[PDB]
Amino acid sequence: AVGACVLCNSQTSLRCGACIRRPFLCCKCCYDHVISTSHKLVLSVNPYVCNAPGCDVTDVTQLYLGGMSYYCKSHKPPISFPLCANGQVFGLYKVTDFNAIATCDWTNAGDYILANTCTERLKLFAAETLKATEETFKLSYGIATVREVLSDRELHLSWEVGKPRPPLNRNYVFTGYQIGEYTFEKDAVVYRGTTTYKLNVGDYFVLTSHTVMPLSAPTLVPQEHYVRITGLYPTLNISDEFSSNVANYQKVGMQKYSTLQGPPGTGKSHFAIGLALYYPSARIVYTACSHAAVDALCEKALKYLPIDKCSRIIPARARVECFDKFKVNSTLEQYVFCTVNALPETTADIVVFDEISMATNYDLSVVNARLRAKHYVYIGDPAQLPAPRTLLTKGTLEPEYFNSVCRLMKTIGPDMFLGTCRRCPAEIVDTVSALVYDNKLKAHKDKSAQCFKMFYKGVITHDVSSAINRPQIGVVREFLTRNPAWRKAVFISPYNSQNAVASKILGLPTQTVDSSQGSEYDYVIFTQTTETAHSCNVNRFNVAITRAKVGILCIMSDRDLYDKLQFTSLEI
Ligand SMILES: CS(=O)(=O)NCCc1ccccc1
Ligand SMILES: [Zn+2]
Ligand SMILES: [Zn+2]
Ligand SMILES: [Zn+2]
Repeated sequence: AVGACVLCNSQTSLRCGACIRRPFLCCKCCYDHVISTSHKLVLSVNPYVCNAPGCDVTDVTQLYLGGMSYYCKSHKPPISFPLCANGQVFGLYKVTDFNAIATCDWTNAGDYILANTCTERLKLFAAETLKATEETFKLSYGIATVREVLSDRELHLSWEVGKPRPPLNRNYVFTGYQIGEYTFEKDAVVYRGTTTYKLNVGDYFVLTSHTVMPLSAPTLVPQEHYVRITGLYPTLNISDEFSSNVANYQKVGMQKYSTLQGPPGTGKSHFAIGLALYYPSARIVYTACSHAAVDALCEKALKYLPIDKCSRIIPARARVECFDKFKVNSTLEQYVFCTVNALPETTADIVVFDEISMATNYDLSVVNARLRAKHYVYIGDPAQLPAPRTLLTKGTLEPEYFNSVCRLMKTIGPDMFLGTCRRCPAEIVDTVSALVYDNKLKAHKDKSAQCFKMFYKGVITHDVSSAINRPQIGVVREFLTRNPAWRKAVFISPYNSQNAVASKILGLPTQTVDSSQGSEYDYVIFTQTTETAHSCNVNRFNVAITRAKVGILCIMSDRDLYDKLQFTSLEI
């Protein structure tokens, strides 16, 4: 019951028993909380409650110190002191934003805005509260019990009456019951056991409810600027491949942390792995939130870094398959490739955090907690997709509120900008350069003359809330017969249910915009499906069209984004 004040540090006995995290609040700060919020339960060694038998007054504003104990106005002795007076709550050693964070339900963008404009101590209170709220919300969904098993990859589900049914995307990972984790895709649902098992009738699935550990470390260790490359030892024999990155590699060494904004295809992986070659004796930990992101950095390491000095860290509760050409779970290899969730307690000369738009402030804190490093490098792009906010239903989360790194990148700019797209036909580079990159992104490739747009609103049907547009798929089917080179195309849409239908009708491989991020394909076919804020999100749109190396066909619903595409228009 003795801790530091989660605003001003001042030690106290006082936590808030109304906050769902139970933060330590100093007397001066615990007052400003309880007199401005529905939050009236103060905890100490024992709860500030009325000690009078049978009395249920718990509100600190209605309570007095009666010698040693606490009483309401109905029970206090003559010589009694109000617990709340003179801007303070009585305690040992004797904030608007804190109040908003403490009380918000996290369904409003403004909640996320505040949690990124506040002080650093509040960003950690914010991130813990939010994750706690996210996890305790999970308990409010209905159970899914197997009616009938059709095949090895399809089944029929019976749902609990009285409680809502959650959306069946890959995002929402269920646990079967302890028969391992399972995901679904929509009267025929596709079932994918992360662990293989001849699915039983009667068996049930419930959502992975994980306990929110406290945070300790800041999102961002305080900045240090050095006059000289600190704690790292450079070569004077650096492969010409990486000669472009050398001045930025020296910036990495002359600062505590650094931020790299690389638009799609500008050589982020190449910069990350090139940093190892420039500082060849430096121990580097390569981390990102997703397995795919860490598996990209592993592929790029395989090509340039000695395979004997590389480990892929795999958590024993292994969900999806990942990189297999490194030594698995050797914490002490010079090069360690690990998702945030799975990072060991260790130290490093450099930490590289990739796909930083996908990072939460919680993730930015856990990294600073598990890795003590001389230098932190934050790589990604705030013009790309953030981590989904399952509670956020009102307002759009701007890039400058994704996390502390994106906030820095969007205010003071990034330390380093990769300014040349080497992946995309110039039509795509010119479009996204203007849309999200303030015309700073340059094309290396020529116009492909294989980038097409078609304005076709079609007809929008919903599988619950996931959108489908059969006519936009039909137009794609017509196009494919006349453009057989596109038969190898990846189909991409903002909606699982659209992808589900496009899979059956077109037979192309299928990807949501959000799962496409980090990947590249020669040809892409994008159907926008709807004109919602989801499908018109400039960040989603940027990722969608920058997956293509050669060609893209965009069937558009939105005039604005359609007109902005510097592509050749088609007809029909
Ligand atoms: C109240 S809490 O449990 O959410 N933790 C407050 C966040 C914080 C932790 C340690 C140091 C600085 C800030
Ligand atoms: Zn509170
Ligand atoms: Zn305080
Ligand atoms: Zn009482």
